[PDB]
Amino acid sequence: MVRGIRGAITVNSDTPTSIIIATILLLEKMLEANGIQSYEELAAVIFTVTEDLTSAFPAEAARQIGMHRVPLLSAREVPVPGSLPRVIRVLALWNTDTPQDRVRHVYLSEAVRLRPDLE
Repeated sequence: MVRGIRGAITVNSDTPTSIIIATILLLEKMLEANGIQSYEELAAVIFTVTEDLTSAFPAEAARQIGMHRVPLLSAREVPVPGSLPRVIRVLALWNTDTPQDRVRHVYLSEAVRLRPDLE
């Protein structure tokens, strides 16, 4: 059984340190919210970035905190006019029996407004 975990975070400027710092806090928050203390049961982690972020790869931040053995891949998000700018999104594929409705998803900074749970 595989369960996806979603995260999203915004940054203020397209600079390498900000992109890396934002991604670190997002990943560690996604892990802590779901009680994952080890990287061994992540099948893969996929990142997307909006078009206005280009100075650093978000996967770089994942290697920094020691995910060297976790398969990573990054891509570009769709440039919908008026959409929230400067957003890094994460999809982590987690080997777990945890039910879909019990998995915790993490949205930070201005990305709070993207939460699918809000009515």
